[PDB]
Amino acid sequence: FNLDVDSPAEYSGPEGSYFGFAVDFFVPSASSRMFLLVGAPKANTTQPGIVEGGQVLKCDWSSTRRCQPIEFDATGNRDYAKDDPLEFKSHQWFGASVRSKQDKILACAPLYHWRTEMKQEREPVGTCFLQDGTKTVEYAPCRSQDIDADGQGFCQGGFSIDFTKADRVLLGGPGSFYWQGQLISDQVAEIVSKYDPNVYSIKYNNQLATRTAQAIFDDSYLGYSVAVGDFNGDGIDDFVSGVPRAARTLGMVYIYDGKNMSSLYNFTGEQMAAYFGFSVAATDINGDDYADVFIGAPLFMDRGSDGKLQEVGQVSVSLQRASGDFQTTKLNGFEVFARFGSAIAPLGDLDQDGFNDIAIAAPYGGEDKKGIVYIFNGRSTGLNAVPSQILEGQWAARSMPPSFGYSMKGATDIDKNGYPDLIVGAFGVDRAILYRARPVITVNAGLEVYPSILNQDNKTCSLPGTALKVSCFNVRFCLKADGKGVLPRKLNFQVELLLDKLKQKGAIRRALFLYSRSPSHSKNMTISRGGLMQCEELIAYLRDESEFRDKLTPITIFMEYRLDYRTAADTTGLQPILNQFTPANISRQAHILLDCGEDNVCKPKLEVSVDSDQKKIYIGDDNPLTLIVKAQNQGEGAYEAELIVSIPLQADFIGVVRNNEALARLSCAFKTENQTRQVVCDLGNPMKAGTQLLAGLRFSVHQQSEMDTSVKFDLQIQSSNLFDKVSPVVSHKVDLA
Amino acid sequence: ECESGPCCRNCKFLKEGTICKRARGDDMDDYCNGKTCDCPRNPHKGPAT
Amino acid sequence: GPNICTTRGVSSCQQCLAVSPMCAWCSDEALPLGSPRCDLKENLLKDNCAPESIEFPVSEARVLEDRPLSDKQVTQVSPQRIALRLRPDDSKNFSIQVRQVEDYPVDIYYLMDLSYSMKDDLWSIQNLGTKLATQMRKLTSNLRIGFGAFVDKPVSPYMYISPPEALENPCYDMKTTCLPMFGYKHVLTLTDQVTRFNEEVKKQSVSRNRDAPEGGFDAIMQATVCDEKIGWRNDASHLLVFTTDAKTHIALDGRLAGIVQPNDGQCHVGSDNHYSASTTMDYPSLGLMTEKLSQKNINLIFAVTENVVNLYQNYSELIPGTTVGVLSMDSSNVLQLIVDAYGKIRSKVELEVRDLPEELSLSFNATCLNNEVIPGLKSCMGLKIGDTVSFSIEAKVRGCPQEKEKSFTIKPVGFKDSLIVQVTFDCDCACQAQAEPNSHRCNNGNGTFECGVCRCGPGWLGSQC
Ligand SMILES: *[C@@H]1O[C@H](CO)[C@@H](O[C@@H]2O[C@H](CO)[C@@H](O[C@@H]3O[C@H](CO[C@@H]4O[C@H](CO)[C@@H](O[C@H]5O[C@H](CO)[C@@H](O)[C@H](O)[C@@H]5O)[C@H](O)[C@@H]4O)[C@@H](O)[C@H](O[C@H]4O[C@H](CO)[C@@H](O)[C@H](O)[C@@H]4O)[C@@H]3O)[C@H](O)[C@H]2NC(C)=O)[C@H](O)[C@H]1NC(C)=O
Ligand SMILES: *[C@@H]1O[C@H](CO)[C@@H](O[C@@H]2O[C@H](CO)[C@@H](O[C@@H]3O[C@H](CO)[C@@H](O)[C@H](O)[C@@H]3O)[C@H](O)[C@H]2NC(C)=O)[C@H](O)[C@H]1NC(C)=O
Ligand SMILES: *[C@@H]1O[C@H](CO)[C@@H](O[C@@H]2O[C@H](CO)[C@@H](O[C@@H]3O[C@H](CO)[C@@H](O)[C@H](O)[C@@H]3O)[C@H](O)[C@H]2NC(C)=O)[C@H](O)[C@H]1NC(C)=O
Ligand SMILES: *[C@@H]1O[C@H](CO)[C@@H](O[C@@H]2O[C@H](CO)[C@@H](O)[C@H](O)[C@H]2NC(C)=O)[C@H](O)[C@H]1NC(C)=O
Ligand SMILES: *[C@@H]1O[C@H](CO)[C@@H](O[C@@H]2O[C@H](CO)[C@@H](O)[C@H](O)[C@H]2NC(C)=O)[C@H](O)[C@H]1NC(C)=O
Ligand SMILES: *[C@@H]1O[C@H](CO)[C@@H](O[C@@H]2O[C@H](CO)[C@@H](O)[C@H](O)[C@H]2NC(C)=O)[C@H](O)[C@H]1NC(C)=O
Ligand SMILES: *[C@@H]1O[C@H](CO)[C@@H](O[C@@H]2O[C@H](CO)[C@@H](O)[C@H](O)[C@H]2NC(C)=O)[C@H](O)[C@H]1NC(C)=O
Ligand SMILES: *[C@@H]1O[C@H](CO)[C@@H](O)[C@H](O)[C@H]1NC(C)=O
Ligand SMILES: *[C@@H]1O[C@H](CO)[C@@H](O)[C@H](O)[C@H]1NC(C)=O
Ligand SMILES: [Ca+2]
Ligand SMILES: [Ca+2]
Ligand SMILES: [Ca+2]
Ligand SMILES: [Ca+2]
Ligand SMILES: [Ca+2]
Ligand SMILES: [Ca+2]
Ligand SMILES: [Ca+2]
Ligand SMILES: [Mg+2]
Repeated sequence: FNLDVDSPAEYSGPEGSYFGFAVDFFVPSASSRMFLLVGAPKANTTQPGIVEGGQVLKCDWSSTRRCQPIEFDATGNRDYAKDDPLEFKSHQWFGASVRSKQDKILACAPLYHWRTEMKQEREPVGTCFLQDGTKTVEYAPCRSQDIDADGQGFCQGGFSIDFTKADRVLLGGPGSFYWQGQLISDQVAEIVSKYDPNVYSIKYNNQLATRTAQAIFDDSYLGYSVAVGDFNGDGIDDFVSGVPRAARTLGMVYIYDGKNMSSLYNFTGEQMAAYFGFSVAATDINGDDYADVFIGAPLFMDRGSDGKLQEVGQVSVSLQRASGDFQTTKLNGFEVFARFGSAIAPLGDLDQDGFNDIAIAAPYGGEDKKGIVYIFNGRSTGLNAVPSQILEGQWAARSMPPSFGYSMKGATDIDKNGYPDLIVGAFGVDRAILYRARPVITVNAGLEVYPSILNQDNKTCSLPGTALKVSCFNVRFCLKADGKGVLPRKLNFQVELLLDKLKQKGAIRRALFLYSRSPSHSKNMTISRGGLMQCEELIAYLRDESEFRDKLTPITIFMEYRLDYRTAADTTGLQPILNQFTPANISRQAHILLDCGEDNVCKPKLEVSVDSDQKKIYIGDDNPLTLIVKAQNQGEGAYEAELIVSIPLQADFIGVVRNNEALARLSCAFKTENQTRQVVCDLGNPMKAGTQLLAGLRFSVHQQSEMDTSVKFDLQIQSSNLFDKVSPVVSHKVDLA
Repeated sequence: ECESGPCCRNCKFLKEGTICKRARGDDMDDYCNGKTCDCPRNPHKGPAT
Repeated sequence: GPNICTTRGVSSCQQCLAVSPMCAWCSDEALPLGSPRCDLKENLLKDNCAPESIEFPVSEARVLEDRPLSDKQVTQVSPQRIALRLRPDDSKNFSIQVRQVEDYPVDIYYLMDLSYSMKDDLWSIQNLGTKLATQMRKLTSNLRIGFGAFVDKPVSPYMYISPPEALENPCYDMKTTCLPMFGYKHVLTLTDQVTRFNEEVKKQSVSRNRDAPEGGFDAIMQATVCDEKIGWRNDASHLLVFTTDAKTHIALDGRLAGIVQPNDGQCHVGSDNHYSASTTMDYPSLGLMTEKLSQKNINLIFAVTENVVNLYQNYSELIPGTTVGVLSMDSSNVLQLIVDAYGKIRSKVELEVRDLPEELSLSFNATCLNNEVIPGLKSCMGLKIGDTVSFSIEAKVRGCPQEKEKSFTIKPVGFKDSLIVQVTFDCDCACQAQAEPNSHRCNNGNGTFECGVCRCGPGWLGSQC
């Protein structure tokens, strides 16, 4: 979630050269300079008589971002005789697979055709050029004397390669033994020491190679993709190979022993022609020191909303256990015809949280079918099924789909800030992009508030300017930050404090700060990483007890913090990111002390009654009608209590009776909102317990329709309380005479 | 004896159409007639090579 | 008593007839002035009007030819000609019928695997082609049939690129002659010449590549998308018989040969009848194949040998709407599949109206196979051969034009036959043919007298001038 996308670094190669088909890092042991290795399998080289012979470039990161080819092989086609070329380097696709250990570079040419030593043929045996800094050797493991289609003639060795930590080379040829596939493992030392330019079929010792099988395994393409990881007791790395056409084109993944090339486990797809094994990876995603297998099936079809299959692709995550058990889960694609599981690139601990992450790329997804790379972060339980980052290609297709995300590399820190980076190679536009992870800053925010219950009567506080001596309370807020890797010591933080949250709908504000005299107060903080609390004391004072609309809704405290994002690295302005799953805002609650029993809520009992005192009115006159209403709350406090007298279309309100002391002078109003006219009268806020109100309302009635026979009123008390907030509706009838 | 024929599994002749030698690559499978225990060459396969 | 006629049509014949379908006119001078002249026919008889002086033309539908709809030229709309008579502001209803008896149109394309693995199944493939043509000509008369071919992508490692004498003949290593390899070769466009189809199918021969999977999905996709090249008819039922005896190359398999460009989707067959992008574009995925087949309305049928029946049945389960047959000495399985495909051929009847005038208006009641009259609908789906449907049509006219004659055609879309009308608006009394020019009969005034009544000119507002 922290990969920088605003300003990545792009590398452009020769047009139509498939630059960026295979990407990798360069980590020289004898130098401190870090380079990017990028393959250009269709580029043009200076070799004599070789056209589109492919090349491998090394591109700097901080030196003009220029790309210079590596001179693995500066010669042309060797001659077996007077006029008899021995090898054919034209259109050999050199650079289709680039791997790099500390000082070693293994660039392979899958389509290199070599005329046999027996008959004039053209067989894509494939060659690999191993480079150890100074001594560049040629490693063709399946250029042997058993040359035919039945053997390693169409080996295409170097289609998929990998490096084990014990200085061993894993090589995969999907064409050996009638396209059954092969895995060849030779030690780097043996390869370098056994090189001899005058002999083409060199036999290495300590060679682990898979053998031929029955004819029912043909066209399985074993070695289409190879990964390396440890999957048994010993510390020797085992070989994981994708076999995408195995088991009647279902797909499979073979795991072989890293000591003597013996099969250990097997994975199988569920859908035909889904290409299960196109890309495989072996990384520890839950951080219990046990490698986990990730298998990509970019052509997987799953049922949609209407039950029709849609090609979205799938990635299967198999979590290793203490025994041979694997807890396999499926990660379905997101867009149809996107090839989700095309390339799987373990990023290592991208955000430095403890568990390694992973990036799976759909190279034909997104808008304009440019390309999408998803990023899934590993957790203790396993792999998060929701991507935490989306990377979009930004180069439109010219003649071929850009294929952004067809091949990526990860788990190598190139700017030395402590976070692994990612190279994404889009060869449809001949581009390579380097995404550098931003530092992750976690924040442990805190918001300590004074006791939630606020007493309105308790007014032992001072005020500026007027000294009204009203109630006040204090709010304490503070936060710490700490992140791994390179990070500036002092991080600028600004915190905004909002008073009476979840109520900003044009209403009034009740709680208000003592000094700023505003519901909002912002302050700047320069906190130090890994430090203790840095808490400032703020004082807020409530308004008048009879000023705000209601005292029921709790007062909410809101504190939102945002990183300055100007604490960027001096290298390329890499601004640190905040942790993705932590909230960026803290909300606390406050209550206004109100005697409401032990349940902490006021539950009133509202009663209303009325007598006629006239019991009859004459039709033709405007008769003065006075209704004696008794409004009593025998329950607890009733907040914002008013009685509702919904008079009919006939009469209208005149005024409250004030000529007698037995009745009250209730403040009353005439309302007409929402299709109904009615009379409201304030009953007290709040309306205390056991309070019995008695008052009279004068009216004036003049009949509408000559056959009406009655005048019916409706009386009801309602309050803004949450439970038992309304009185039973009482209907009073006056008979026309 | 039963001669352990490629199509004469056990001793009885197998059904006509059984494959005795699966074809590797774009080639023609070798079938057995069901009256001879051997694996006969496919008639129209080449120059009877 | 008073009615609409007595307040609107009391002027003369034309407006009395234009008021209402039931309005009637009296042309008898024995009727005293004051009595209504435009009223009910019964009311007119009650006023003692002469029946010969009663001008009450009733709208009626007069069918002219009513030969019944044929069964299995052919007749497919009955009646085929109606003489329709409307007075102004009137509606008349008649019933038509559409019985689909004509045969369904059908398009069959034949994809032949011509690899060296098919040198034994060549006779089976040609026999299936001839039997398919014969069977579909027997089932339906409107049939167009063609065919094509495929081997694989002509690139290494699929192809034989050495020795250079094996580029023109891949069977050099076997010491035999076989034709050069190709991706997809469209041979015969969709034609009704079964003799030509049989000749060109029997004139085929095999090629040779290296690996067992073939590029048949590329051929399927090209035959699907190259509408103009293949000859797919817009209004027809398309069937695509795909033949193979080995496994099939799926998408992402071309990365071995160096092809990393996904199948774009367009048609790439050129003027040489060859798949031009065979060596630059990958094999098509099952999802894309499904999408294109559904878009183009094509019924893929797998006619594969016994050893890949299960493999292609599972592929068909992944491709909805696809059936798989067995290729053998007899073509009974694939022929039954073809017959069933013809059996689930469902026709629809979309009624259309041409040169419809502005004045006339129509109302449709579709009485489909459920026999439920559905107002507002005029197109019943699901019709079969020998199946009969009807439609209730009521024609309403607003007023009357001066054309005095019009004709419009009713026709089902995709149907040769049609119903034609001859709408003749009455718009007037018959007695106005014997009208008097001016004055004379109508007293000393100089108005006009017609049909037993007089209507003066400007100024003279009297009943009889
Ligand atoms: C993950 O999945 C992988 C793929 O399924 C598994 O790999 C497969 O494991 C199988 C064992 O589980 C293994 O089968 C064994 O194959 C060898 C091959 O040696 C043969 O040598 C013969 C003489 O050269 C030739 O074939 C003869 O035999 C076959 C019948 O098998 C006949 O049809 C032929 O005409 C010919 O006479 C071949 O050249 C071939 O190289 C066999 O020797 C083994 O025989 C043993 O088991 C059988 C019972 O099945 C016994 O009767 C016999 O006495 C032996 O004890 C097996 O058949 C597959 O070859 C192998 N395939 C690949 C590509 O790896 C993998 O095991 C799995 N892992 C896990 C952990 O499950
Ligand atoms: C690497 O250098 C080679 C040098 O040969 C480039 O190959 C050449 O590419 C041009 C196109 O830029 C080809 O021209 C073409 O000629 C054909 C007729 O032969 C014509 O139909 C086309 O429209 C186009 O004009 C040229 O033939 C070809 N040379 C060959 C094949 O020997 C290659 O493009 C360069 N690659 C990169 C990635 O720069
Ligand atoms: C009436 O309101 C005033 C506010 O102006 C209350 O005074 C504050 O009350 C809080 C608790 O409600 C107390 O804070 C305490 O401060 C000590 C340090 O002196 C600290 O060790 C405690 O943990 C606690 O935070 C304190 O009494 C006082 N604080 C300040 C800054 O004025 C008063 O308590 C209210 N009275 C009633 C009866 O509600
Ligand atoms: C290759 O190595 C594996 C393990 O490293 C060997 O498998 C073990 O063989 C011994 C002796 O036969 C058994 O006692 C163990 O139970 C085996 N471990 C298993 C099956 O997990 C294997 O024998 C070696 N040689 C080969 C495969 O040829
Ligand atoms: C306050 O924080 C919340 C979450 O801590 C955010 O608001 C939304 O919260 C829901 C549920 O947690 C999330 O699904 C949404 O994604 C959040 N919105 C956004 C834009 O991320 C948000 O950070 C803050 N919201 C407010 C109103 O301050
Ligand atoms: C086609 O699909 C069927 C099942 O839909 C496959 O038959 C299964 O084969 C596996 C082989 O491991 C068995 O374990 C199952 O028991 C079989 N199921 C049934 C119902 O038979 C069949 O193998 C598939 N064909 C191909 C060529 O893969
Ligand atoms: C289509 O069907 C509807 C209903 O079956 C017909 O409406 C009826 O028409 C008759 C004749 O005018 C009336 O007597 C009924 O009262 C109508 N019923 C309803 C429910 O409206 C309609 O006339 C038919 N239209 C045609 C063109 O046949
Ligand atoms: C806090 O910092 C922001 C930007 O750094 C500034 O605009 C604002 O005035 C500052 N406020 C205070 C109180 O320092
Ligand atoms: C027109 O509809 C009426 C129903 O109101 C029906 O009786 C009559 O038969 C219909 N006309 C014809 C020609 O069937
Ligand atoms: Ca191991
Ligand atoms: Ca693990
Ligand atoms: Ca992480
Ligand atoms: Ca970094
Ligand atoms: Ca209470
Ligand atoms: Ca065959
Ligand atoms: Ca092939
Ligand atoms: Mg074949």
